[PDB]
Formats: sequence, structure tokens, C-alpha cells
Amino acid sequence: DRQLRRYLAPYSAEIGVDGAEKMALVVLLNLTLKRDRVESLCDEGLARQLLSDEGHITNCLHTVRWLHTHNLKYPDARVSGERLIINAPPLIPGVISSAGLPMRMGWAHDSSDINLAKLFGTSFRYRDDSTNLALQLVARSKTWEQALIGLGLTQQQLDIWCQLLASNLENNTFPTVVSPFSKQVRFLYQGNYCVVTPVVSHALLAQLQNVVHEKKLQCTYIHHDHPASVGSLVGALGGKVAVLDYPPPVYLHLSGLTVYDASALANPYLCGIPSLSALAGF
Amino acid sequence: LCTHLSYSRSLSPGKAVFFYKTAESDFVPLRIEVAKISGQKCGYTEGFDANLKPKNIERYELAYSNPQTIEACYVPPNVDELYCRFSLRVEANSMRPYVCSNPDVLRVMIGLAQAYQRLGGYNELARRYSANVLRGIWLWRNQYTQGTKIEIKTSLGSTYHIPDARRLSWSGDWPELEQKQLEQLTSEMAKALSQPDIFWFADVTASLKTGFCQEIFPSQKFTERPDDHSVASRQLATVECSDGQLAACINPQKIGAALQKIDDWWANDADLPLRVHEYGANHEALTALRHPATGQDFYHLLTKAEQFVTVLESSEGGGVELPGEVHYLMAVLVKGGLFQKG
Amino acid sequence: LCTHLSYSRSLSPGKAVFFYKTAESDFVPLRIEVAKISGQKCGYTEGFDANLKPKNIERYELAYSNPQTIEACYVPPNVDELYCRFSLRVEANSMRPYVCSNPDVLRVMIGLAQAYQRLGGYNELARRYSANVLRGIWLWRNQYTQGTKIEIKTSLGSTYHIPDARRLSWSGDWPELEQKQLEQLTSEMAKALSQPDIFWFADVTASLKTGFCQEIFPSQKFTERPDDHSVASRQLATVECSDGQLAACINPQKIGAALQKIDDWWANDADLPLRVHEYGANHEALTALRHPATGQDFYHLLTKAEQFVTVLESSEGGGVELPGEVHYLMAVLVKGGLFQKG
DNA sequence: CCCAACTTGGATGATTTCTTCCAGTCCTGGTAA
DNA sequence: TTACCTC
Repeated sequence: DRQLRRYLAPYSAEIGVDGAEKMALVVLLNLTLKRDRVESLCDEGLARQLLSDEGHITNCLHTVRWLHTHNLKYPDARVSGERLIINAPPLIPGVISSAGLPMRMGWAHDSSDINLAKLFGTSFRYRDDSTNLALQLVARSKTWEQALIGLGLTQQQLDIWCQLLASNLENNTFPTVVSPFSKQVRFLYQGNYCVVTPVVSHALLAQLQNVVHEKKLQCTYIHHDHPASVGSLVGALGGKVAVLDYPPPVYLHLSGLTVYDASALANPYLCGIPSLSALAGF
Repeated sequence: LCTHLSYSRSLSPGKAVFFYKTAESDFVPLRIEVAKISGQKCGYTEGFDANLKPKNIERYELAYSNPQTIEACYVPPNVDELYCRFSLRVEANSMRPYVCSNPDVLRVMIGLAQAYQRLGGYNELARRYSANVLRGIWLWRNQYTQGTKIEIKTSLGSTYHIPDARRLSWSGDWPELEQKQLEQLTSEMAKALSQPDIFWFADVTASLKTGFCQEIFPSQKFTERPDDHSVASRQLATVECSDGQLAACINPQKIGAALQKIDDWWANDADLPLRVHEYGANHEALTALRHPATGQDFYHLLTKAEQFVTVLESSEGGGVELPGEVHYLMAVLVKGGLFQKG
Repeated sequence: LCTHLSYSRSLSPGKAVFFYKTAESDFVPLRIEVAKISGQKCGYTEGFDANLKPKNIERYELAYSNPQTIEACYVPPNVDELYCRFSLRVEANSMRPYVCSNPDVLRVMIGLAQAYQRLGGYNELARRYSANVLRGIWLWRNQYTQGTKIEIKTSLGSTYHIPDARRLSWSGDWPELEQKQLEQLTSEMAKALSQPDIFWFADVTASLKTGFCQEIFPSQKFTERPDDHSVASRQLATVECSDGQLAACINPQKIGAALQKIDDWWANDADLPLRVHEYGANHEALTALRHPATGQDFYHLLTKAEQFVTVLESSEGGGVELPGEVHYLMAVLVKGGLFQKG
């Protein structure tokens, strides 16, 4: 049933796998193949066969190096350089942000890792918290390791992977230089100027895709060409991403000013009145 | 019965218009005027509620008038006589159904009309219609004159003249040299009703000798309650002349309702005649004389045709054999309409 | 048959307008009026249910009136005669298919029309159409007058005059000096139907001598049952003049429905003719006389064209030997339409 | 200026809602071996 | 100098 693929998608609510670790490894490994080659994600035999292919798994292990919390490529696939992994800022009472959300990661590197990336980067609910396969193996979670060895993995192959899998998550969490295709804007801060570069939050955007459809909010859709070249979520959504749409109901005194072609998209999450940061700027 | 069955209207007037003559111009229309009046506050519910305590009205509150806006019509000073005129056409159009969806019904309705024609009976209907024209009952409430003269000129070259129509009854024997004209007129019409391809016209003019400024009663319009406090509550019907002037008239179907008032075949007691109606409606008493519960209505009788043809066919004719049920049915077919969805 | 096959309409009127003359102005339109009336509660299901006990209606409940809203039209007082006029164009347009997707079908339809033309035949159709113009049957329900005069002028310089058209039959021998005009008119039209590049027009006017305020019957609109109680239940068709006045008219296809009523070729018993129709629809009896089950309809007959041409080509012609089946087919091709999807 | 403004009985019946065949492109991606 | 993929 296609509904299983829907519930494992980055834009759906997370589902529990407690006591089902054996079939969870089978389904998650089976997702690494093109849909045309798989009659079912539940075939134990296919999974046992895929698991024995060190090359296939090695190609999957390599995708871990580009898992991120914030996506520097979102608006423009041309941005080149390193990933970004940062804990959500402290909550500000007057601002909606990722500060009130739990920890989640996504994937975006060369556009050919859409299937192979699904083995380690797919999240699920476990022990009543949010986790994924890479985290349970790096943390030495015995229940998952016992099921994985039971499905045909040699103890020596697991002892090596725990190390390489962990290593891929231990460095390159902040970019070295500012990339040439990124945005830069400057304002006064503590009496002097500072350059600010915004970035889109994975956890925050993914939640919005679910809330606007469930709570029946006013919204529209933004298209992306080549979805595989922008990210996990954009690909899963078929290149169409939902945003909020809330238009207005329409001393020195400046009268009669006309503006042509103003940007109506304030931030990647909201359409409506132009960003107030721009007027302060003006 | 069957799904489709219709007859057309075989006898009909156009409308009646009032006018008078002058020494210089032969046709001057009678026209109407409009005015505001002070009425009375009176009648039940003015002072009552379900006939209990008569509300809480102070003595002075009923001494007030009730104003109203009405239309009225009077003959102007110094006109000695008023004229009224209309035209009448008659066609032999009850011999065949306008539409019928059933060949077995059709052959019978035709067989019956013919069986009836040759035994006599159109003379009977013609006598009754003719009497109503010469009596003058189509003037309705305007019959109260000092003298009424009626003249008729038909397309075949005849002329009829009733010097004074004020006293000819429905039931009785008309005075000599008038009885004679009822007989002759009956013959022209009896033919027109049953023989095809005769184009028969009548042209009826009557003269009314009136009082000094007598009030005249033309047809009223059917209107909804007004709410602008300006438009007349009661409104009269008029026609527009070739030069744009308006004149008082009586509507076509109102003239017709009078001419066809010939039905006294019920209850074996003639009384006064009713306007032919499938259920025998009586408007004065607000009731019905041929209610379906009696078996005397049109629809019960429509289904007995096979038995009527048998009787009419077996009789010799020219006698007294025609029953009330056959005459009634023929009268209804003359005022044709829709007899469908059986 | 084939996927595409069409013919155009080869004979057509514009529309007919009623008007009268005055001493000062030549064209004054006849116009319509609207009014409220008080009707009857009558007919089946007013008092019945499946012809059983006539419900639970109290005697007084059927004596009530039934009001209705209608449009109507009358000739104003003192107009001596009414005029009606329309134009007619005829084209030699049944010789060739408007569209045909099959070269083998095309050569046959051409062969047939030509085989027919040279043996005689358009004369026969022209005579039948011509008779209907001169008779006046296109006035429908307005034929009942004191005298009908018809006058025709054409683009070739001819004039025709029927002093009184009230009595000319479909079947019979017309009176002298009228029979002659029928022959002359037939000749002009026989050409109009068969030779190209003749631009033939006719202009037909008629005069009606009428009664004092006789009712007139123009075309009605096709409407749905209203529920606002404010719109008329019977609405009449009019035209707008260049000066803004409105006038009563008869629709183009209602004039045409009369002119093309020339089909008495069924059942070897002429009776009265039907409007040409691929299935022989009979509007008076609500049925169809060339039901597909009989083999007498247009589509069965169309498939034998190969055989008809053979006969026409072998026959001498010039006589009365052509069969009803060939005449029928040509009459349908004249009223062209869509004949596809075999 | 000043005083009034109306009760009542009622608002339709028949049967039908069409067809033929078509639906154009082209330039506008990163990433790896 | 070559190809490989998102409901």
C-alpha cells in the first residue's frame, strides 16, 4: 500500500516502530530501490539480499555526510559548499520559529541520492521520541543491532560501520567561507554594522506543509524545476511546496508614492504584505 | 379516456366600447376620471376581536374619516343617449377535436356530433344563445336605463330590431312581432354552429337612453394591494383609440360570460340558469351544483358516449327524446378546453 | 453512408409583420398589451384521483376563481383593413452536397439530381409550393376574415393578383383566371429551383378585411413554467422598429412550416398532406407515419439511390411515371440538413 | 397648523431537453567518471 | 570527453 510510503515521507506525521524493529529494517532497506523494481517493501528475502551487498550499503553510508538541520541551497540549487547543523535558537515570546520544535534532519547533495539516502535519513518515533536509523546505530542501541545481525549482517561488518557511520556525523557542521551564490544583507547591531545571511529551517517548513492542509488555512504553491537538485522535502512533494497567503483587506509626510513590481513573497513561508525589514532598510 | 384531447372555442366576441355622437364629429369616446375621497371607519374588526371585548378604542377614534383614491365614470352634461358596440363571430367548430391521441376515441366523438346534428338540437342551443343577445343581459349592471334599443346587422344581409329590450324574460312568451325575430335569428345561428365553411359575422349596437349625469359601470382591473398610497385602489379598464385617446370598455370574456349563461338542466327544477361549467359552479351562493359526489359532472358523463350514441341512433328524431345529459355535454364541447391526462 | 454529408436550405422566408395605414402616415405597427384575468378551477385532478372518489373537497372550495396573467392583441377601433408582409428568396441549391467525405457517394448524388431534372420533376415540386403561397395558408389561425386579398411581385417583372383567396383547395380545380396565374408562377419558380446564378426574389403582401375589434394571433414564445406570479404565462413574439416602436410578427420558421407542407405520398391514399419530415411526424395525432419499422423512412430509401438512378436513366420521362419514392427524396434534399454516421 | 390611511375569497394541466471531429512546438540542469 | 534522475 502506497500509504506506507506516505507515512514515511518527510511531510507526514511520524509513526511508531516499537517492537517492530525487524520489519522496520526490511522496509527501510527496500526503499533504496527504484519503485519499478519492487513488488513489496515487506519481502524479507530481498532485504537479506540487499544487506549482503557491501557496495550498495557503502553508497548509502556515504549520504550521511550531507544530512543537515538547515538547507543553504533551498531557494537556489546553484549554491555550492558545506552543510549546516545547529540546535534551534532560544524561544522569543513574540516570534514564531524553530525554537518550539523537536530536532529533525534532511538530505541535499548531488540529486542522484534520492533512494540511497532513505536507508539512514528516514525518521520515525521510537521509545516515545523522534529518532532515525543512523542515530540508533551510532548510539549503540542493542535492540536494532540484534535485529540487524539476525537479518544476516556479520558482527565484524557492524563493528566497522558503527565507526564509519559515527565519523560522518562528527565534523563539517559549519561552512568554512561564505558561498558566492548566498544572500548577504547589512544593518546596525550594538552601534555598528553586521552582515546577515538567512537560511530555511527543515523542521519548520516540513511542519507547515501538514498544518495548512489539516487546519484549512489560506495558502498557495511555489514550483521548483529539477526537485532532486534542491532537497529531500521538495522532491517528496513533487516540486510543489505550500506557503501561507494572507493579503491586506484593500514629522515628514510623503504622499502619492508608486512602486512597480514589488516582491510580494516576504519569506519562503508567507505571501502578503512586503517584509517590514525592507521598510526599516528604506 | 386518453392522454391528449382538446377542443377549440367555437363562439366568441371582441370587446365592447362606449361612445357618443356630436353634431360635428361622429365618434367621441366616453372617458374616465380619477379622484380622492373621504370614507368611513366601519364594519367588523374595526371595533372587534373574535367578537369579544371590542378592543380599547376611545369614543373619538371612530369619528375620523378613512381616506381612499378611486376611479369613477360619469356621462357629461347634455348628452341624451349613449352607444355601446361589439362584433361577434361564430364557427362550426365542435364537429371535430382539435387534438386527439386515440383513434377509437376519435371515431366516437365524431359519430356523436353527427348523430346529434341530424335529430335536431342545434336549434335548441341556438335558440338559447339568441335569446340572450336580444334580451340585452350583456350590459350587466348598466341595464337600468329609461329605454334600451338593440339592432343587429349580419353578414348575410338580415337586420333585426328590438324597439325596447327592457322587459324580455328568460321564461315567458315574447310579445308579437318580436317572437318573429327570435325565430329568424335562431335559424341563421343554428346553421352557423354546425355547417362548415360559412363565414358568419354579427354586428351588435345598442342604445342607452340615460339620466342627467348617470354613472357608468365598465370592467375593473384585477390588481394587488397598493402600498405607495398614491395609486388608485380601484381601477377601470380602457382602450386606446387610433389617435391616442382612451375609452371605457367591457372585456371580451365578460361579454362572453353573459352570452353563454344557459344552463338550467339540473335537479329537474329550472330556476335561473348557470354559466356553463364542468362542475356547475354557482358564484352567487359560492357553491357547486354538479359536484363530483353527485355523478352529475362533465367527467362522469364524458364516459357514457357509447350509450348515448346508441340511444340517439335508435330514436326517430325531431321529437322530445333528447335528455338533459346529452344537451349538457354538447354545451360543454361548444365552450372548448382541455379534457386531458385521463 | 459516410462520416460527413450535408445539404443547405434552398428555400426561405424572412419574417412577417402586421401593420396598418393612416391618412397621414404609411407604416403604423400593430402592437400587443398585457393583462390580469380571473379563470376557472376545472379539469381532471382538480377534483379527481385515479378516477376514484373525488378526494375530500368541500362543495364551496371549487367555486373560487383561478387568476392568470396573459399577453393578448386586438385591432384598435375604426381601422378598416390590416396588412401583413414578408419577403422570399429561392436558390438553386439542391444540385450539390455542401459537404461530402466520399467521392463515390458524391458522383451518385450528382447523377441523381441531374437524371431527375431532365425528365421533368421540378415542375411538380414548384407547382405544390406555388399553390401554398397563393392559397394563403401561411396566415395559420388568422384566415377567418371578411375577405383576403393577396398580391405578389417578383425580380423578373411579373405581378400576380388573387382578388379573394378564401376558398381555394388543396385538391380541386381553381376558378378561371386564377388557374392561369398558378401556371405562370410555377414556371418562374421551377427555374429558380433548378438553374444557377438567377437571383430570384418575391415580395408577398396580403390584406385582411376585419371585424370591429377582432383578435389577432401572432407567434408565441417557448417558455418554462414560471413561479414568480408576476410574469405572463403566455408571451408573444414582436420585432423592434428602427424608431424604437415594437410590432407583432410571425417567426420565419412558422411561415416556412406552412409553405413546405406538401407531402401526401404515403399509404396510397392522399388525404391531407404532412410537413416534410424524415420520419413522417404527424403533429395533430401525435404519431409518425414513416416509422422505421415500415421501411418507408428517408434512411432506408437513401440507400437505394443506385437503383433509382438506373430506372430514371432507362425511363423515357415527360409523363407521370415517376414513383412516390423519388419525389419524396427530392423534397427532403430541398429542406437540407445532416445525413450522416452510417 | 390639524386630524385621520381599509376586511375577504382566492395564484394552474400535458409531454418532449440531439448529432460530428479535431486538442501544435521551441529555447531555457549539477554532478560524477 | 560521456551519461544519471523527482508524484
